[PDB]
Amino acid sequence: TTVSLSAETLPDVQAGSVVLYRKFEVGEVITVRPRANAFDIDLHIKPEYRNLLTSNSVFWAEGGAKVQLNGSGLTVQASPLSRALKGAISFDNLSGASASQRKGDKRILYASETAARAVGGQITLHAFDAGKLAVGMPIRYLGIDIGQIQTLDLITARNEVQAKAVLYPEYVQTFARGGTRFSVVTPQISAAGVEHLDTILQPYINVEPGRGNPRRDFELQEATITDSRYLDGLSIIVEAPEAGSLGIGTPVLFRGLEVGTVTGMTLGTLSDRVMIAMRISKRYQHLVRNNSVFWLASGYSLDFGLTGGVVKTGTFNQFIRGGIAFATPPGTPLAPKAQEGKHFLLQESEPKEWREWGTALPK
Amino acid sequence: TTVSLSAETLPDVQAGSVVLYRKFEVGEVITVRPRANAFDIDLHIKPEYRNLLTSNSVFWAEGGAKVQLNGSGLTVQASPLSRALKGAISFDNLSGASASQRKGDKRILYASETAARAVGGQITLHAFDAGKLAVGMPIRYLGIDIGQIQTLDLITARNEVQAKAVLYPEYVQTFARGGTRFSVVTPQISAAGVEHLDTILQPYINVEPGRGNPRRDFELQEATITDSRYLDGLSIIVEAPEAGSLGIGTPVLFRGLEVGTVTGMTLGTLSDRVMIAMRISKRYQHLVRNNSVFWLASGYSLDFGLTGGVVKTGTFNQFIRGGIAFATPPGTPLAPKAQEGKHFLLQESEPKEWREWGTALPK
Repeated sequence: TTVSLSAETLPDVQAGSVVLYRKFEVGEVITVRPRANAFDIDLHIKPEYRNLLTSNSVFWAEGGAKVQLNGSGLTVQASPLSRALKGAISFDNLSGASASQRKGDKRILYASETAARAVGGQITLHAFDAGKLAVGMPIRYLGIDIGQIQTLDLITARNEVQAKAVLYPEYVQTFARGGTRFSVVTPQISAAGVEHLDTILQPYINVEPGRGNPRRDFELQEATITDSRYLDGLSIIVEAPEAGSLGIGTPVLFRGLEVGTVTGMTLGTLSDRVMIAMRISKRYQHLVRNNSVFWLASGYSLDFGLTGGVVKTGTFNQFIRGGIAFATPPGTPLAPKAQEGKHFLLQESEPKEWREWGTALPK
Repeated sequence: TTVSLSAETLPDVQAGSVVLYRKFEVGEVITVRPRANAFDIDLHIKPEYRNLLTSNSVFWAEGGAKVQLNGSGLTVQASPLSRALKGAISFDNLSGASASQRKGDKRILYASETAARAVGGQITLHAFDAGKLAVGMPIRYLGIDIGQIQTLDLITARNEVQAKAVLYPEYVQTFARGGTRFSVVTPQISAAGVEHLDTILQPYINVEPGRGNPRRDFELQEATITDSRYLDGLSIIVEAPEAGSLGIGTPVLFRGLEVGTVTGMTLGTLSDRVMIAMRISKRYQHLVRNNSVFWLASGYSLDFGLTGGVVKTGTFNQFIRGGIAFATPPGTPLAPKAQEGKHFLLQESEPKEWREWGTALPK
């Protein structure tokens, strides 16, 4: 016996199994020494490698012939029978696993490789409905996998679901800094068209980063659409009497070109006006001014003629998601740029002069 | 022979098979001693572990090479040939299985692990149509698996299907308390858009908890939509001359913001008015008052113009699901909050002044 182990549950571990290292075989498991409360596992490694063995090492266990799918994959490694018959143990060093050996007496055998990387990077979410969440669900940023949900805990004292997820140690300091918005993505089949196609197969969690204190306690927000494409933009609040056909994902239009989208919809402080939160992209941030009137351009408007009736149908997005359109009135002194927070007043009718304005906006 | 067993049916059990413990091998099956009415099974376990063996232990049997799907899984454990050739027996302790040994002479070998957890947590449902139910169908609360249907019994004396399901021993006391609404979920493809996408693959049973006496005899209600998202809300009843385009899932609108949904539709006590049951969310509970007139806002309404016609088309939800909208008339003494049960009278026309009301509702 060269290095011992401890664990609470031993589903896979079988005596006589082979010790792996980077999916390569060195060492041997010899003894499962049982206890009533917490079982003990003993390992043999060679006398040269135990000098190479570091106190910053973690041991993770896996067992059985695993065919992994992982999209379009089936391959099984060059494997001995000792994994095929008995539950194996692999190991590797990492940087900051010294704290797991400072606490307790001996090392712990993690149930898989995922729980072996769950030191320091483990965060906790709070969701009202775990109908979209799943164990093994990846947390993605810009479509790059930076984390994974590993468990789901239901609480009936406070009726909500605590999902504890992990982050990889490169991104544990960059993310989880407070003001971080975790949001699931999901397919939508409704009056609003769908943009997410892969989420029918495998849903993930989009994330917005933030800056501040390392909180590591988060709330899962609703399924948001604006956050993924239109980011780090100029946030504009517009007040309206009605909602109308507006919604999350409704485009903001300038001469028919989509310059931004609506982030969210909320009642006002006093319940007389709804506020519609939108973001304009950085390339189009300079377009809005302090004198930039909005108007609701939602759905089809056509004029009847008595002698003869001229009609036109664009089949545009504002039928499905009724957009807000704007233009700047002409002024030879130009009003300054819009601030990070500014309240606009929506006009109910489209002002007729908007074709003939022609306000020069440079850069 | 150290511990004996009894069972009625013996599909999997083969003499010579290995005894498992937390998917780890200790002990050995030795003898299948047959009888005409109820067969007897005999087990060998080691003299140290039989002292460790507790009267609160259950034995469950499983047999054969099971490649399980479980979503995206196929993994087969590190297994001996003794399971691969012969039907094995595993065991574990639990808290309250002493009652199974109080009754009868000896322990019973359950047919699988699921029936071994079916002590005390076994409830009974009564459904009119088992077209949606299935054996092995999970019962979920907030998307957390808290139970499983294990059998289906047709009765032709009373034409209905008794489905007997189990609950895990943590949630047997928190749930099954009377006033508990079990409802299946199912995909819908109709005039109303679908919100449930996973139910095409695997349907489950949503459940609302209640408080009272431990009934453990329940009625399976119809497929409800309002219950999952809008819960613990202010229940409001509105009376209308006709149904119209109303239905379960119809949104309640305040300045076009969805504040709540319709729970169900029911004929009145006297058949002159239908009552439309709605719930308002807790965050929006304070919006309604004792003077809050409703109106039916369903489908597309447009005005014709003779010289020229102005038209607008939202393609909003209320064409698909015709919503009820409200606003509060101005009063310098404010009427109190709506009670847990209060009957409103629906107005057929949209009252024109509603934009110019501007009633200040605090908090």
